[PDB]
Amino acid sequence: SKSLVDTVYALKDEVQELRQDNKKMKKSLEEEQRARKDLEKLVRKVLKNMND
Amino acid sequence: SKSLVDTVYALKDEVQELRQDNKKMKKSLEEEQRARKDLEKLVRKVLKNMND
Amino acid sequence: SKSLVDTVYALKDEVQELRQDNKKMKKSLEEEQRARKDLEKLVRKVLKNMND
Repeated sequence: SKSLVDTVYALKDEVQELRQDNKKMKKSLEEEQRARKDLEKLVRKVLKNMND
Repeated sequence: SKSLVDTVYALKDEVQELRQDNKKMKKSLEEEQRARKDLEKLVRKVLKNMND
Repeated sequence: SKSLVDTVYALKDEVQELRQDNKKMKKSLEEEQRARKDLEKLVRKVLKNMND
């Protein structure tokens, strides 16, 4: 059925673009962890400049 | 087909609520970046209070 | 229809594994907030060691 088949492939589309966004979300969540882990280093270097 | 058509629209539902969650996830990931970028400022102000 | 029915359940699969990933993404986004909120504490303790 034309319309029945349409909506499904319309959905395969929508779902594909969703995988896409996870991909990059997973990606920049992971950049954020790294950005802040580096911040702890800096902060820890500070603390071991006071009580040294 | 009743059940065949049901599951598809059942899926259109499920997929719509997924776009929704990306939306807000994208959203609070973005709030987190900002929250921590502000933290670097603070930390950097600290470092340029020691070696000034 | 065999193939028509296949792609739909093929899609129910794909969509289920997507909910899964949100679940854990929501999860580690939330771990990240906590990890950095703790960092502010540390940083704030620093600032209230200088101007005390």
